[PDB]
Amino acid sequence: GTHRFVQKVEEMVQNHMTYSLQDVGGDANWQLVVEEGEMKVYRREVEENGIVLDPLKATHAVKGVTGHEVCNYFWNVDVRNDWETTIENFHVVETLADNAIIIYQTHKRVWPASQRDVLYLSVIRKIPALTENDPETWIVCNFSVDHDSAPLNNRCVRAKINVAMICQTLVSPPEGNQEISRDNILCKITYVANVNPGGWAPASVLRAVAKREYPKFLKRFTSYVQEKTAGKPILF
Ligand SMILES: CCCCCCCCCCCCC(=O)N[C@@H](CO)C[C@@H](O)c1ccccc1
Repeated sequence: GTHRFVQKVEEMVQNHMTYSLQDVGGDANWQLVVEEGEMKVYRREVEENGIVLDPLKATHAVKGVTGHEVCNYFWNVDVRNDWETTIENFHVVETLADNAIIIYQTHKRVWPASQRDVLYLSVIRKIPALTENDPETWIVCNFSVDHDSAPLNNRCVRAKINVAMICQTLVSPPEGNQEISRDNILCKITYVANVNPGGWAPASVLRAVAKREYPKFLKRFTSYVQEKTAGKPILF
């Protein structure tokens, strides 16, 4: 890349690829808090200074869409308001490359506390597969950065995030005279979110909100990708 965040991007993508994909099923520091269909949501309970930082990991498997498609929809700001429900306002502060932008946004008061905002680089990348036996990996990383055109606000508490949507497409081609269809593909999703609320809120409540809001998002977002791609040629 050309832009000034290229090194930080790679580090984030590499850290997600080595640590965020790690298996969490039989990890005793992780608790399965939500299950529904192919969807599972785990959390690790962590606090620093009485502030709840609980890392969150969700895994999902969505029939009929590719990882490329799910990442595309996740990243594309032009469709954000079609699925995202926790945001008051947002805008793009800077475009760094074709695949990388910085975004400022304010969240609805889902917490018993002052309104939060967040300012983050949002980048979409493909990680090539080592062999053709393996899926390519598409990832969108959303992580907090600073920018001059969005200094600390005086009304909102500035949250800090490290988030990734990581997707791999499994294909199961049919045996006969038929071409691959969407009935023959399945997107495996790992979604990780590490959010620093930027100040105190009662923990019991933050965990309630996380338990409620992440699975809601993943269902509506994934369903929306299924809707928008249905009947359309497959983008691997
Ligand atoms: C900082 C105040 C956020 C309040 C918590 C709301 C739970 C969010 C569930 C859905 C996240 C969808 C989600 O990942 N949204 C992205 C597009 O808006 C930005 C994002 O990567 C982010 C993740 C977590 C918190 C804030 C932004």
